[PDB]
Amino acid sequence: SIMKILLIGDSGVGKSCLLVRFVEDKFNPSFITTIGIDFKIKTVDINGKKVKLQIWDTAGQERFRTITTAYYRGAMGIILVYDITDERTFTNIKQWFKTVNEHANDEAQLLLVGNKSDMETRVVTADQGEALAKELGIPFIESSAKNDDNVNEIFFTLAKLIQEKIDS
Amino acid sequence: SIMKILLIGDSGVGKSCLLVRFVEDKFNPSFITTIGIDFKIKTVDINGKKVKLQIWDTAGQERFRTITTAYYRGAMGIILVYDITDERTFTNIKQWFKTVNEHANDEAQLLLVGNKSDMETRVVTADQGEALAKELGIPFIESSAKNDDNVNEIFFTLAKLIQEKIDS
Ligand SMILES: Nc1nc2c(ncn2[C@@H]2O[C@H](COP(=O)(O)OP(=O)(O)NP(=O)(O)O)[C@@H](O)[C@H]2O)c(=O)[nH]1
Ligand SMILES: Nc1nc2c(ncn2[C@@H]2O[C@H](COP(=O)(O)OP(=O)(O)NP(=O)(O)O)[C@@H](O)[C@H]2O)c(=O)[nH]1
Ligand SMILES: [Mg+2]
Ligand SMILES: [Mg+2]
Repeated sequence: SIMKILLIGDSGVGKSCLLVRFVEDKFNPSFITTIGIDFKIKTVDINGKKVKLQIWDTAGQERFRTITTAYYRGAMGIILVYDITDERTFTNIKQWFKTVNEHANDEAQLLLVGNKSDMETRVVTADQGEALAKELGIPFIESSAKNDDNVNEIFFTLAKLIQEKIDS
Repeated sequence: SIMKILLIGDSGVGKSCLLVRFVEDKFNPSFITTIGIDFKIKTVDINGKKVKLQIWDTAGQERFRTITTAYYRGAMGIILVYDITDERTFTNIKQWFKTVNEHANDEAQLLLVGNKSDMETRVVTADQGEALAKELGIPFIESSAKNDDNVNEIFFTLAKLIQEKIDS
């Protein structure tokens, strides 16, 4: 069938790069901010089952974040992304979390992603992210759209979680 | 949200220069006295919460101090500034304080600023300002619009205090 998935998080954390790296195996070194929202798709196989993922890449910019909250309701999966080199984007996850609860479904599967694990300039530790994840009650994973680490895992695991949910 | 902020204090203490240095990162070495009042704005980000600051730069000259007192009521933040190289401007803070209590709101957040910390001709010590601050019951900070020291801090901290007041 089809799974609607959203990527949310501060502007600059790498939502678009994780998406491009996953769907087109490329990486843009430049910063090309997302206006309002973007939409892509890819077919994944969940234990034999071929599932279509409709990925909604949202704008992190504050002004374009009203267009987004409207897409929350109806999403089967929501990926909250922060930048491990930017402490502010991590602290902001809590606010993103609240926004999600006010607009998402009940059965929506969340996932926290600490992106840019390839950077020596990291300021947010893996343990910090795991701790935030345990406190929010959602799964956690670190990634790097640049070196392509755990990028596919992000989407495959979220799909599997949603699918497991579909069986109940 | 909208935070209305006022800068008051004797003519010549540096109210306009702290404002210009904050909003346009410049510094006028010349003395261009303010006639009655002036008004500027800048968007500040208090903990991931972008707020608009409407800065009202008042005239220090005695003849205009009537056009100003009218703007007191309704201000959320009030910055009382004195010149550390001019003892008279510091002693006058007490009178400025009284004027504020007669015209400001109850929830108005005050802040005492000793400006021109870059001058070797200082005559008012930091301890003296701290003492006046403790006696008046308001926060204190020293700045230099010229060398750009604690200039942003003045406005960021006042906004944070007002916001903390808000989330209540
Ligand atoms: N080193 C490194 N840089 C990355 C990584 N992912 C993204 N970036 C860089 O970080 C910047 C922002 O990435 P981008 O994907 O555009 O961020 P966004 O979250 O989609 N921004 P917006 O919400 O404005 O649309 C870009 O210059 C990009 O190349 C990563 O894993 N490692
Ligand atoms: N050395 C030094 N001079 C400063 C500083 N701030 C302001 N000045 C100088 O003090 C003089 C008057 O500053 P100004 O900002 O106009 O003072 P004001 O409080 O706004 N005066 P008025 O109430 O009449 O409008 C100018 O010559 C200016 O360059 C500072 O931090 N350091
Ligand atoms: Mg983007
Ligand atoms: Mg002035």
